[PDB]
Amino acid sequence: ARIAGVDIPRDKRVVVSLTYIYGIGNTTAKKVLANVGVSEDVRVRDLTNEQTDAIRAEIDKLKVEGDLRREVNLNIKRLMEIGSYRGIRHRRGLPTRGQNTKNNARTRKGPT
Amino acid sequence: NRLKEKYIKEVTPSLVEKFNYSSVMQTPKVDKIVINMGVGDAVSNAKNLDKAVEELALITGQKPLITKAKKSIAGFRLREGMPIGAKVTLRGERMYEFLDKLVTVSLPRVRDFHGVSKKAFDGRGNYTLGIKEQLIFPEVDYDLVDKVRGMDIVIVTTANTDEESRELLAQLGMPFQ
Amino acid sequence: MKQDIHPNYQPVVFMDSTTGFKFLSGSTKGSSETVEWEDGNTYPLLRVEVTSDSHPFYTGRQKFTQADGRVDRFNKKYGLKDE
Amino acid sequence: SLKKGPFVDDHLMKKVEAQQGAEKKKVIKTWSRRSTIFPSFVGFTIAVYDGRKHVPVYIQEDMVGHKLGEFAPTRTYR
RNA sequence: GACCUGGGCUACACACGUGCUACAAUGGGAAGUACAACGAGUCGCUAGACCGCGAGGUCAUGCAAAUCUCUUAAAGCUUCUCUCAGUUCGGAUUGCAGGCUGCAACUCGCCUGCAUGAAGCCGGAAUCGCUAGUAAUCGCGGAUCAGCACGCCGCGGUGAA
Repeated sequence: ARIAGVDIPRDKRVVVSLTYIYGIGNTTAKKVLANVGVSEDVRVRDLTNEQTDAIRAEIDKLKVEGDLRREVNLNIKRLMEIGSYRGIRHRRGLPTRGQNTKNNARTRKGPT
Repeated sequence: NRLKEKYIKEVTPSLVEKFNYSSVMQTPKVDKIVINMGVGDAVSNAKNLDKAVEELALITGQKPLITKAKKSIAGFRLREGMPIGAKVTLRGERMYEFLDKLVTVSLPRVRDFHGVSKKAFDGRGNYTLGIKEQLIFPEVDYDLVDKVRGMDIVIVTTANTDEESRELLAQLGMPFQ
Repeated sequence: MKQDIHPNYQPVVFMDSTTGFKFLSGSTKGSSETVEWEDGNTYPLLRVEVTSDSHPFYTGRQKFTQADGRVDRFNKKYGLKDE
Repeated sequence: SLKKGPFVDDHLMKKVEAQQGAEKKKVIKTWSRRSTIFPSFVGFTIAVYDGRKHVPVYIQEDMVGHKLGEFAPTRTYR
């Protein structure tokens, strides 16, 4: 469920449906479809078991995980827990090069 | 297990060396390990003990109790009969296997690395050596634990003075500073 | 032991990332790999990163080329530039 | 992006050096703005200056990449 | 009054004014394919070549000017595509890896790449500009400037009721 992680849905073609997981942008998708030798196929996913297993094993060559979320969490956990001045404002969502916000909290929290 | 074997092999005749005991019955053993999740916040919301027991059941080999109140404190909003904390005693051979886990795994997995503070005296062979975090044990799940509280350990011996307990814990790992 | 109301336990043999101490027991479980006769015939999967020798309270001062990931994350990219 | 390595001034080096085999000193008065950290600067105790106060802070080995500018917060929002 | 270091005018429980980008089918994504005007250039613009996912890196040729460069402009045109969704719309926020000038990008520069993907489906009361190369849309150049523009000043394309 489905083939790798969860929820690779049909009714869309292959480069579209693979974007739906935490770890695929578009360059990862085109490179993984280039590593097998496949195509758009077609506008509904009608792959074969050879093709699905090949593109299943090639994604396993990456960081494409649900622990990739945990990888991000341990990244920002390294961040916020040294001192940390970047943790104080990391939780207040302002970038480490600064953005100088007195009305740009509506991106994250919506103070209105 | 390991720690009865160390008592039979090396610990007892070294004790008869370093204190000149006239009989083997004079040697001090170890009796208990008492553990106390002192929550104190189930009075606010009762779902705080409901995971402290879940953590203690993994850490020990038992289930804890739920402790009563015996008083009625105005400041912490206490009456009689209030669920506050949870004891776990340990006897038998699960003493020594839990102590094996304590000597090997746990004590070197704490930040500000120093091991064991040397002042826990009480004069009479009891080193309450508390625990600050909860993530120390191998069986701790980051996907389950939220709060950053800690434990209690009450090492209980039959030793008279603390010169004896220091040598016992020196012959049972226990990284003093 | 009072019946039915005590948690799960099996005497799980330890391992390590380095040198593999194989003596002890445990409580939690997994997929068994080396049921071992010289110890308890149980799981091996308690495979802790700590030997209680790796920390410099027992063996001595051994961290100069300690070469561990996040350590090398700074000390390899400019660490080749360092040395 | 400082592609030709780190940057630490040489008028930062000149307070003490003999604390390599002994237990280190406590006074490190500086400016603590420009210089980053690279692994020869682990485990000292530096009075990081924030424009008004050389605020003391000691070092962990993973407080290692960024400059001495995280630990001079010059905003005072309390 | 004067010299120097470091900080600050770039904060944020909030309210108001001015601009940029969207809420997708006259559209997004991929491929191939044309036509402007103004102005700038010596420690300044870079021809060509090689390498790189790229920001770019190196060797270097013209240029004190209707000659060399900025510079082959975008909307344009032809094929495929998606098929109405919070969506191949949208593109903020956040980790990682970088590139460039600066003695030095934490407070506090710009840009690239990877991973992330929020609001937002045309906005009440009210209120603004405009009578034709105008309104609406689309690019380009300059000032100050090591570096930094959704601002300012100027030009040109398509072209309304």
